[PDB]
Amino acid sequence: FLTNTTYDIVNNDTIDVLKMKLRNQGWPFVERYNAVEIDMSVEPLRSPGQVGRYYNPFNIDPLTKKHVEDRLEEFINQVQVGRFRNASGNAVGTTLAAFLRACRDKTSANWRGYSVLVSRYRSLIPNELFESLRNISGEYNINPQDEHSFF
Amino acid sequence: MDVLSKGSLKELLAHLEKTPLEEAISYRIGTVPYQNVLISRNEYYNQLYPDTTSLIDGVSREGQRNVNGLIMSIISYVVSGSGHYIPNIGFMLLRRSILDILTKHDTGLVTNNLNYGIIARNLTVSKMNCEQRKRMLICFKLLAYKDGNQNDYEIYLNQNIPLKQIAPNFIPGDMRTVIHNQDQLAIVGIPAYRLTQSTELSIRDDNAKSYKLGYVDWYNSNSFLRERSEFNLIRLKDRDTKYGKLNGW
Amino acid sequence: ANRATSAFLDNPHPVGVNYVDEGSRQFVAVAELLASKLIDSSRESDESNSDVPFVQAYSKFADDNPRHLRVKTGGKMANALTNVIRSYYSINAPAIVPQVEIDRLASKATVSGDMYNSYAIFNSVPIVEVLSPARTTVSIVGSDRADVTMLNTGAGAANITFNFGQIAETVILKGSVPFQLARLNQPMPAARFTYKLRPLDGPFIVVLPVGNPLVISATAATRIQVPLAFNKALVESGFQTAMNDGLFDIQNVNYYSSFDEFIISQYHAQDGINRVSTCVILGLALQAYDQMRRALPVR
Amino acid sequence: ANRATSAFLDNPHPVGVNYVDEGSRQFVAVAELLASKLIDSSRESDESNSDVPFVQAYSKFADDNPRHLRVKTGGKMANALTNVIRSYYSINAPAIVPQVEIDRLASKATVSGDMYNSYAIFNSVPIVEVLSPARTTVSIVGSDRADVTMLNTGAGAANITFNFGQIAETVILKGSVPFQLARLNQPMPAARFTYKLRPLDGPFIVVLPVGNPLVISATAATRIQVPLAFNKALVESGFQTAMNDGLFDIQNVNYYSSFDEFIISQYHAQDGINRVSTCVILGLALQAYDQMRRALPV
Amino acid sequence: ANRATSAFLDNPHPVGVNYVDEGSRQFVAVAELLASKLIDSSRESDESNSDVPFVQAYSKFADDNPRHLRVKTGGKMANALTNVIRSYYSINAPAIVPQVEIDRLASKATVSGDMYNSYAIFNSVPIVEVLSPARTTVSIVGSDRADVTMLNTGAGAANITFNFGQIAETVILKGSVPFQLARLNQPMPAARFTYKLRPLDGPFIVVLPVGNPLVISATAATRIQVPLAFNKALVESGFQTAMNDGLFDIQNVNYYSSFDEFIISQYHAQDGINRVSTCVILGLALQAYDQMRRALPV
Amino acid sequence: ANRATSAFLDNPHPVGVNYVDEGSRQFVAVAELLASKLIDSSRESDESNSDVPFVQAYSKFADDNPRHLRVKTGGKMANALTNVIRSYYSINAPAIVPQVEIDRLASKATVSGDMYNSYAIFNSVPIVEVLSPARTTVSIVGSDRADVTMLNTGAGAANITFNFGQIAETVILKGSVPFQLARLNQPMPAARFTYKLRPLDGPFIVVLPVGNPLVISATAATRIQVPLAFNKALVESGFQTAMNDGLFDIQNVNYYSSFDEFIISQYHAQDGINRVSTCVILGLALQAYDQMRRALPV
Repeated sequence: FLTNTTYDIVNNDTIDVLKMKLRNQGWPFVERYNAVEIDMSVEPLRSPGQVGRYYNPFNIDPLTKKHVEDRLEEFINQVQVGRFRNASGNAVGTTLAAFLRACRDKTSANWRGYSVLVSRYRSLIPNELFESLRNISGEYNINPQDEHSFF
Repeated sequence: MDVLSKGSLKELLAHLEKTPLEEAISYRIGTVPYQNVLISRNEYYNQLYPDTTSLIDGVSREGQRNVNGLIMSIISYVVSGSGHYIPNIGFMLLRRSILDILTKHDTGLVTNNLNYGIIARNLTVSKMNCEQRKRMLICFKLLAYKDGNQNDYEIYLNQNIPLKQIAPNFIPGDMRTVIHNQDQLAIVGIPAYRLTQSTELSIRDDNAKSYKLGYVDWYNSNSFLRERSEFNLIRLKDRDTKYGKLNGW
Repeated sequence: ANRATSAFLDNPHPVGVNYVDEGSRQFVAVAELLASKLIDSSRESDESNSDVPFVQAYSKFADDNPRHLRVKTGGKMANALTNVIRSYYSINAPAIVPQVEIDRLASKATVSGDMYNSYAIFNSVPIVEVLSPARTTVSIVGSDRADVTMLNTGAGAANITFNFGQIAETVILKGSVPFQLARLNQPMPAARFTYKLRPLDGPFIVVLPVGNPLVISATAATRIQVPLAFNKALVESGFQTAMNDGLFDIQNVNYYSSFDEFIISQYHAQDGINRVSTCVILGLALQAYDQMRRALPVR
Repeated sequence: ANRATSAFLDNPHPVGVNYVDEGSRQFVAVAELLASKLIDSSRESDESNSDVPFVQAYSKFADDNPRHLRVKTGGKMANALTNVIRSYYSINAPAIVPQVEIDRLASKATVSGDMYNSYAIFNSVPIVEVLSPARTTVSIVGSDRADVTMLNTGAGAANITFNFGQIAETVILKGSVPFQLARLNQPMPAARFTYKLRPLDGPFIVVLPVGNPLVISATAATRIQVPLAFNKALVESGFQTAMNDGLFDIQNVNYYSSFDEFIISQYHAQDGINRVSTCVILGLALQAYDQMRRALPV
Repeated sequence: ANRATSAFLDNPHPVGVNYVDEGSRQFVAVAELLASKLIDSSRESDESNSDVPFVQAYSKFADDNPRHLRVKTGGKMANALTNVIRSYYSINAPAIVPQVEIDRLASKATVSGDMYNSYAIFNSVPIVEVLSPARTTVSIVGSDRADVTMLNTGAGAANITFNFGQIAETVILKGSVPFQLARLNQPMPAARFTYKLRPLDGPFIVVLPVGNPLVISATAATRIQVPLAFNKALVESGFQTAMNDGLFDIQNVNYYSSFDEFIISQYHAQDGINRVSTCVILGLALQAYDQMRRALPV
Repeated sequence: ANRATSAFLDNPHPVGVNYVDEGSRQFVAVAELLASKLIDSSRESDESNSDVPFVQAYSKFADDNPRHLRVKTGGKMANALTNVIRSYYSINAPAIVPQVEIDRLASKATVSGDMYNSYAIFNSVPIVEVLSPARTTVSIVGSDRADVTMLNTGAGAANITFNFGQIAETVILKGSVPFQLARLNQPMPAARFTYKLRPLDGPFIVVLPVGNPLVISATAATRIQVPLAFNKALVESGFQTAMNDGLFDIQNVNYYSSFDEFIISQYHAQDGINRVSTCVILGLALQAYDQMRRALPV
């Protein structure tokens, strides 16, 4: 979309080559960000207790109360002033930048509610069921429209 | 870890084709191979636990600069997951694949003087398990076919009765034999039994369990490739194919 | 002439050359950070009358949930730390920890492997050599404070040469009675109780009069680069613990009463700048070891 | 008669007479508090992945935002703290930092300038004098633990007088062999391995029998009023760093192995009480020096 | 007869044979390009009053964001650059940098990997041999400018043979007093102060009159193919820095005052044409080392 | 015995003690940055026909608009820089620049004003002492490269002691003929052309055989902390300009051929640690002086 190429042209390109192409054009979001593990405990009551860990939603560090990437504000400003498809596009950088600020504000606003929700769901599963569920695996396919609409 | 996960002859030879020699060679100093040492196993004993270090441990050791050390480093990588310290081999040899070294004369390495009995003894074949011995025998057969030493390989199998029973059946020049082969060569894998985060007494067993527990983490990691769910995203060149043939086979 | 040297400076055995890269340095720092959480959680469990804080920290350290009837030893992390400690001490100790295990444990917590952020002061007194004439006797005892007893039986005053090396920063000399000390080819000053010396100034000459013995007390201070998490009290406690458990029992190695003696002895040997880097990582590892065993004891 | 004395007690040099007012005491208290937060912010920063805790701590201390490609000396606070330590040690050292600068840096935090709320225990042994007869040899070695080796070559037993001063609160005497000790003009008791004495009681007489030498090991404890933030481990580390950094190098001064030897020697001088008051303020400044320099090594 | 030779031309130790492929040559050139950006990032930071230019420069070089309380060492690129310098100097120095790490770092920036784009002039003067009769004494001093002192004690005039090698392009000879110099069979010209010679012309004969000693000063120029980014000022600084840091501390090697002497000595050795190619890559590696270490001193 | 020493190490004169504070060091850094922009503005005024880059650069530097019929002198900043340079060289030079003027000029640009960011290598060789027996002659010539000529007229071989001080990091010795060198009281190795030595190792003994003279050429490298903007070529050119402009003629001052040997000579004096700090600030002032005077002659 941003470098004006096709899938067949960039089919054999590696990750580092793809990162260089996007960075030269002016696109900084080329990195995956590791989530922060939140330690969880279920109080015993009648049954013995359980200890577990889960990823904090939306890659927000509770200690810093912010996104893991410390250059996010600088990165979004870079997209706002960038030009991507000058010959065949109009206001791609401004439109994409406005979406990013809206997504960033909403995630920082509602990360505690979803973090509490995950801990609430984890407390419902007994220990024996959780250990068996560790063996299985799965991959979830999300439509691009639903992911953007979610945020 | 990736080399130990391969469970069929086709996967093992395919991995060796795409893996350069520099993966077999290690750049960590390690220690001298054959020494009687005392290690600490606090889960079991308060006193220090005697053991003898060896070349088929999972930790790098110092290796001889001769050709014998290079072949012995390749086999240790296949059976143990790590190689030895042989520096300054050269760019030309290190960039070649492991299969090219074992099977091709164009590499420039001469290995016809190698003695399979001495190599097996230095690698402590007695301490190897069934899968480890099968993997080493694959390396011996590829070397024998390269040097035209097929007769010598058969006689060495005749002298060693246990090795003859488990000797893999494949002709190193024909791909039809590799596809038919059904020998299980996996050292690490998904465990059917109960696998716990507990230590083992010996160096070999403890190091092997580290790879087994690491493979489980690797299996659920994002680096692992799930053929069932992401087959279309794989590149066509390295995508799995039924009619997969090694070059020249 | 007679030559006397400090006992702890004699024959420093070579240190290990393994587990000194950035990945291994991260693992030691991670172990120290996690061991500190383990000791604090055990305090919290005592104050809250609940085992949840301790089970919570033991799971991160050992990657396993504590179960009754099984002894708590620290899991695979304890196995790696104990064996890596042995390799740091001596080059004869084996290297038996795989690289896959080091990388996995180093990823448990985020921390830097930097071992040169800060500094520490070590009080071992280096007396490389004391050269004395024929009719005199010289005895050196002590490491933190070195007492040199000199007796002259000759007819006239004798000159004793003191060599404190080139590594120590300052040396303070206190005498039982006032005495004269000066550098080589320098006029002797008036008798004084105390002398502040720079070891780089050169060999020092002491005039020993005929009569009652003269005892010189020596104190030294040196600066070594260490990580910010370094704690001298914790390192020294771990050194004695490692000795009692027998981790330092290796063939052809030298034994020291303190970590201060060990690091100074390796510093003064040849290629001591390279040895001292390995010793610093060992000190941080011993700090992690001390905190781990105090949290999980065995009778 | 022969006289033997402890080496560290001999000739204490005069201490500084500046930076002992209420505003100057506040500055030292502020420096210790802000330097402690600097050392704690470094640990918190490493635990997380943000330099924010250190940036806030350094900005308060140095009055300047930390920047890369700069040494991070510590700002005007580090410079002012270094100069006052020089002035405290000797009356010959100049007083450089103005009183206006001290007051401005004292307003950064609100802390009390009181330096005598708490106390601390100092273990240097003040053997002022040991008087011995003609045919006896006496040697004194050590400050933290003082070992007195005495040998009698005469025909009969000799009496040796021990004077421990009047400042030490308790002195414990341990002998290689059991020995007899009693106060002046008092009967000698049976031979005992250990003695507990109060130095204010008076000079003590030790019977030295003819034969093998007798070694007596002395340990003392003196209490000195100090601020509550006082930490002996931090003060001693700063003292060594101060001597290594060469800010105690002034003409006509006496050098010591530790801060403990320095403070006991001044206590036994002429104006002991007044001298110790200045030294306690020096101890707190050294404590701040150690914490600041370990976080910012230049 | 007597033979005199320059000190720096004696026994050139073998140089490394690793990290000379196209992939590793890109890594050295990429490291030089990125190490330069660190130096200019300091000036841009002052103009903008922000550390953003340095953060971008260091992040590209080290693959981690700069952090306070962490000594900025340069990351994995600095470690790889230090080790390849070690391997270039001596053939016995181990090569411990994996090829996959070299390839990963070389992909950080796109540069021209050609090390023969340009040339440089080197000023070390090669005096392979000076042949002198029995009654004359010859002494050679200097590398950048060689002063040859000859004294004739015999009865008659003597002929001194100068051999300047074959690699050097031109050699300029200047004498304290006018002297006569010619080729092997050419007739002697009138005495003059200066001579310009081609080393390939042949051995040169100098007549030495009896009496006061004659001193000849030699200056040479040599052309060696180098990458276009080569800078002699930066290479020389890096050569001194590497020697002090101990990067060249390995047994059975020679030591030289300057990179000028090192490259000329290897050129005149057996297999010189393929030795200078390795030395040129070492120079570009040392150029990157100087810029990186000045920006990030450890 | 006989003793020989380097000429440039003899009698280093005291340096100034003014304009060494943080604010004054900021003024020197600001002047260097603005002077560099003056030189760069000329090239920018060639790429674009406009004189805007020079007018902007000169207006910031001189606080006035350049005029066609009026000589360009640099304004108040030029006068401050010249007078400040005089103060550093000698303690007898007056300090006449008001501090309020220095502070005002330091606010023109935002620079670190920090003196210990980076390092530099200085090539002066400090031959402090050469001790020779009775029947030998020793002569030392040169500062950047020192040639020591030794002749033995005695019956047997002579031992010559070389002392290189404790400051220099590495010394490389190359001889006209192979010679023997070892530390004090150590076995002597086989003869070889070149030696690499650490001056802190100790005095070095050279065997001088009876016969033809032996000449040892010495080169040394020393590391001194300098700002990141330090450039040796500009400092050396500025040093020569200041001497020709009369800035260094004060009574009872030593004179040196280069800034390299000026800083090394001061470093080998007593309290040389403190003297180098002042000399480094003088180097950056000379770097600013050179660029400003080349842009605005007279």
